[PDB]
Amino acid sequence: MRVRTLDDNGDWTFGRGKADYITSKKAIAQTVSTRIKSWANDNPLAMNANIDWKDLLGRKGTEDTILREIERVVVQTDGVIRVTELEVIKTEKRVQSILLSYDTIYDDSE
Amino acid sequence: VTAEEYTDTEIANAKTVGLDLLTTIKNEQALLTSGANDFCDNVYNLEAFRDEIQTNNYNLLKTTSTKIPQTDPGMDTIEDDTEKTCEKYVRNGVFAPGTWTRSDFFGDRQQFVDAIAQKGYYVLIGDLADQTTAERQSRVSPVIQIAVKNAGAVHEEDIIISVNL
Amino acid sequence: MASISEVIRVSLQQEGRAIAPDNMNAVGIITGNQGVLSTADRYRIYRTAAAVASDFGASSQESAFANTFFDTTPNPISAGGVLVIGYWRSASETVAATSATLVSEQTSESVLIPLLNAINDGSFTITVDGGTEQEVTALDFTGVSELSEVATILNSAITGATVSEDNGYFKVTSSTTGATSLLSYLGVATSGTDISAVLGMNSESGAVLTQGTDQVVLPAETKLEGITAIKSEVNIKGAMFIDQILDADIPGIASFAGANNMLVYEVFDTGYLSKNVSNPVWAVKLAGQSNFRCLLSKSGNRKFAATYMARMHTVLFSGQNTAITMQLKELSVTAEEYTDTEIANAKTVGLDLLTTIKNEQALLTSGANDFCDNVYNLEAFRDEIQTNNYNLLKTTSTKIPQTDPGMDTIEDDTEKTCEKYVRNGVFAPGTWTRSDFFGDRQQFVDAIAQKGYYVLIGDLADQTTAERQSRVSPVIQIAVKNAGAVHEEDIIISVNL
Amino acid sequence: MSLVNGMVESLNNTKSETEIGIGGYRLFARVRETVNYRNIVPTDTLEDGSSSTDDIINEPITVSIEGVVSNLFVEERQYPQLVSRDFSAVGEITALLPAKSQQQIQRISQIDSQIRDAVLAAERA
Amino acid sequence: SVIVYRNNQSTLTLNGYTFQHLYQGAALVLTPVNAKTARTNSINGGVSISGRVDGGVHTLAIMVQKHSPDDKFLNDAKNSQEPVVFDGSMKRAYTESGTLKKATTTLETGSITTQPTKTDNNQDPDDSRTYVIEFRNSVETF
Amino acid sequence: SVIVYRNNQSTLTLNGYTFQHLYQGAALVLTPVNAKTARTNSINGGVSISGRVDGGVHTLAIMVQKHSPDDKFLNDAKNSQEPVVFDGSMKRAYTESGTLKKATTTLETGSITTQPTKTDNNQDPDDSRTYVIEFRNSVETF
Amino acid sequence: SVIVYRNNQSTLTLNGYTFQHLYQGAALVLTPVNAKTARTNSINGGVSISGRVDGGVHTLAIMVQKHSPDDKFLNDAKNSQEPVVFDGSMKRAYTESGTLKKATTTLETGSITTQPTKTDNNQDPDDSRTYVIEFRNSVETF
Repeated sequence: MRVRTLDDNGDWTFGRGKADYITSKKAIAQTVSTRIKSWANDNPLAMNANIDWKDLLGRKGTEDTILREIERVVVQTDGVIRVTELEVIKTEKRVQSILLSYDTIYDDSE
Repeated sequence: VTAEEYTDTEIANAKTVGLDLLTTIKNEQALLTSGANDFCDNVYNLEAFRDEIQTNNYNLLKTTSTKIPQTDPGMDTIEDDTEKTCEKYVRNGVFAPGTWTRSDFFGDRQQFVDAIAQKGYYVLIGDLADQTTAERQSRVSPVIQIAVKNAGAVHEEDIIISVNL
Repeated sequence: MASISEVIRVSLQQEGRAIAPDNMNAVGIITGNQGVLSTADRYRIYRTAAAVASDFGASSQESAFANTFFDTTPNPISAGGVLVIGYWRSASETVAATSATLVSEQTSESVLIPLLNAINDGSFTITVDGGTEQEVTALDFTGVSELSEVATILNSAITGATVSEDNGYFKVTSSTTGATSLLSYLGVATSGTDISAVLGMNSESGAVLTQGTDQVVLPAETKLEGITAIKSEVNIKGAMFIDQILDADIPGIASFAGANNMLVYEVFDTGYLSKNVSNPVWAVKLAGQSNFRCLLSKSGNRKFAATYMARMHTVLFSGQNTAITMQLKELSVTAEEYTDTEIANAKTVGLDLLTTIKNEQALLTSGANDFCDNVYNLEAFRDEIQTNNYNLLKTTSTKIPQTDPGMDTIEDDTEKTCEKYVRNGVFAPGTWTRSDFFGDRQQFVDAIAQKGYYVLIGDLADQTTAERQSRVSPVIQIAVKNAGAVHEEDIIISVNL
Repeated sequence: MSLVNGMVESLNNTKSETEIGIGGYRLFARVRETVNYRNIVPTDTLEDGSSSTDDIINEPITVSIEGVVSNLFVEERQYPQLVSRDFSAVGEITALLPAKSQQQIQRISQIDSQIRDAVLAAERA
Repeated sequence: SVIVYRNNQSTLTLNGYTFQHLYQGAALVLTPVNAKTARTNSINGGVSISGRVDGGVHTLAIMVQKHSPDDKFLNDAKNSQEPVVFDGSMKRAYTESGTLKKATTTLETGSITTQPTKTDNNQDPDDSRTYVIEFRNSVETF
Repeated sequence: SVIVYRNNQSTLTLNGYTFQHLYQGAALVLTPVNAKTARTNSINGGVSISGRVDGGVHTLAIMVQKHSPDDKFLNDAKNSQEPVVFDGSMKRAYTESGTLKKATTTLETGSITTQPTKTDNNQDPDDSRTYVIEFRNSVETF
Repeated sequence: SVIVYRNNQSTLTLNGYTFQHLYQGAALVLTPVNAKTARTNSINGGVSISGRVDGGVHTLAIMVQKHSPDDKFLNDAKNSQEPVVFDGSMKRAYTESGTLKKATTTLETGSITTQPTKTDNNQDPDDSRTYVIEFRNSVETF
């Protein structure tokens, strides 16, 4: 799978066609990285685009469902196999940071 | 109300000062609240808790035809009522069990920390024989010390992808 | 532009998890090249090839060894382990003159800032190069949101030195190098609310104040026994040298391997496939230095050790039967070609071989010296009983009284560890074959034959009163029997002609 | 058919020590465990009295496993399940394929990197 | 340890009404009705440990005096048109090694299950009423 | 409390005929036969509390003298061609803290269930008859 | 033989916490719950002997003092959100024919099954708590 690369801050890239495209194992990385970031009832063309944030960060007691939905999004991605993810800090102020690790379809060629 | 448009520097300053924002994401409201001053959640909930223990103690001193005698069974009555209120406000989502992080307590620290860690609240009432006779004929109940731990709500998410290059 | 990012951010992991060599699989590679690990930076810890490269460059042989290390498919970091690069002074390290430093207390940034923002006025007393005492009487810390900002404020305040913040530490370095003492630990000033004590720079506080060393200092050229300096800093449990250990120094390090409860892997070339006394590897075998593992590489390919190390220290000693042997396991180096006579000699001397069968690696390991399995596993067992006894003496709020119930506590904990390491595949029940024991021989042999381990603790009344007020527990004697693993198979067909 | 085939392919499934569970999920407990070998023997009395045998049609074995799964299962004595090797290139036989120039080779490299992303999942499967 | 109680039977509170009248004898008997963790044994040898959802449900058996106001309270609860929910606590004050201490057993979501067996004897009267309430969750702490 | 009865066994009335002859011992035993409120536990953790429709049905066991007119009355009821319905009350007069008081237990819609086990002993006679009536609803109040 | 114990009840250790407070009486009762080897009889006459897979599962019943720290430990284990696994040993020191000796009974993979039946009595208090843990495998040796 190809996909246009995004630069550091994550804006789009035009020019260098066929070269601003991520090849693989990093295309999966980019595609998971910003599949997580796709609020659900945003896109009128995909209203279940990805997990529903306005209804999960605005309600108490969803950490388990945040994690289950992140695993859902990641696993249902073209190119990933497994996941290994949990929470690493405990809302250091009130923001919790979770650690997400997944095995792409690559690095399994032995 | 219609949200307003803010820069990133000013929204960060609002986060780190104590203000709250109703800011647009896309034609869609996003309320971001600060934790510089204590979260509106925490202040409002603590106010509700003080009000509710006040109401329950008042309702206990009101309900009974007798006078709620100044005997240890009476203090067990009052402490049980306070514990019922605390249990309600743990079932209410405000306080949840956890390891008591502060460095102060009421009685046996082991008793205190264990009660917080397993029930979420602790209610200790001093015995009668630990108050002056000036505070015994004033018909005032002993000091009732209750401790609670706020539930650990979440506001953002810093998902860290584990890089394997 | 209120971004989505301030309700969720998704970035890439940055620091290498910042873990420490706690488990058994904390393996090391000792370099001798003073590129980045000079003295007092004797080691660095890694969990990926790329980081070793970025500190070492894919060109330096050290990064090459890291590459052949992490390339082993079940490499140590897959079972709670780390790689660590050491440094022995190969030849005449020149330590550049430093400047005096002052590292402050570990400040969490969640408590330093709230305490600072109330402090209107500033107050410092610092001294640089032993000069006139400098007093700082105005530091409007009110407008500060992160330690970088107080760092900048201190930088502007302390003349003659630069102030930096780094991982919650406050470092303060004088500009001049060589006899540049920062006499002060930020002492109390004559006026203004004191920032010194709250920062952690304070003399009573736990602030390191390494004075500016003298001008350029020459450490001499050490010996490979300088590994001790690594071992006395990292708790390495398996090491190699990039440069080959001289023959005359093999016994020493060999003894070292035993005396520090670690393993040392060293490779030798074809010229050592004899069994004379002069051959150092056989000298190790006769000396019983079972912890000094010897490996064989016809070409001299040193990396064979690292991968071998990277293949061994790879067992999570908590699941069932995770104790692995060595033979016939994939490594990260191309095998070599050996004759039958030389491979037999290697078997009967103690060396180990990664030999081709057909384009396919075959690791054959010796039993002349004790099998790497056995030595490594016994080291894990000593380490784990040490850890469990330590954790027992640490956990309890009381003092673990010197009464028989206390000894039953300690013996039960040791027995729990032994049971774990029998469930762990290392020790298995069997008929105790040796001719020595601790207590009732019937008790001892029965316990070995049925549980696999025996743990006897002598009673209190069997120790001198000199060993009673020394607060030392009685001698705890534990005996185990290695599980009976298999390496070859001599299938005999019963002939009926 | 043959009586010899019986023992031959009765041993054709040998249980490894690692004890795969329902496919590798051994983290439950097997309360009961049954297999059902069935056969269709045609009923009416067979015709000849000399050779009209070979009339026991075999059947698909079923295997029933009822167990329980808890939050905390402690497994007693079973060896780790190790990832099976990727023995795909065991006979991979190149070097008879044509000599083709660079960026004619590398064009093939890009095509390979391009559809490995779409096939390697099912290849692993 | 050295444990000295006071007020021999623990002080029981339900619905803000503390039992000031308990029979002599087994006044309060808090029996847990179901086993805490059920476990299962596998063929290979492992065991599956799993907490019962009934792990907390207790039956508090109360012996009140045959007509004392505690009996009136429990009997009024028994005679209610709809089952009344009890939510109280058993508090016992005691001293350990000379230090004053309290043990608290909160009882949550109970109702009268087994009604008292009313007997009026001549030769040897048994002026007791045993109400058995079945609280959904009872948690002791100290 | 301080409870002093009078007329040791409670006065039982059925069908306007008050039992003036009770055996010594367990003369009247009002056993509730079914549990008051049955409850069920959910997977998630909640509990469903529900009153039994049998919540009131009681069995009053009566020990009357072997041939005294109370035995004649109960035996005539037993020997009736159709089951006779009893609707009475157990009234007990007693004093609490020195104040005179009465406790009333009304028994509604009963019939003789378990007939008396008639024994005539030589070594130690047992001149009792135990009639067990099963009232549909028994309500105590005071 | 001639067997002289010391420390009458055996020293019990669980999770590195040794029970220093046991009730008087049946402090520790290690009951094996299932028969060791089940056997079957054939028509012809042979017998099929086969070890039960449940052959080792034991229930250790522990009588701790009503509020002593041993009761606090076991009660904390009981009140945990998830079942806690116990893995300990019963060690008893004794002398045989005058020779000092130790008997070790390791207990593996246990959890609290039957919760203690809490009773507070007036006439005769029973200040005991009986926690029954069910270890997967208990092996005695000496």
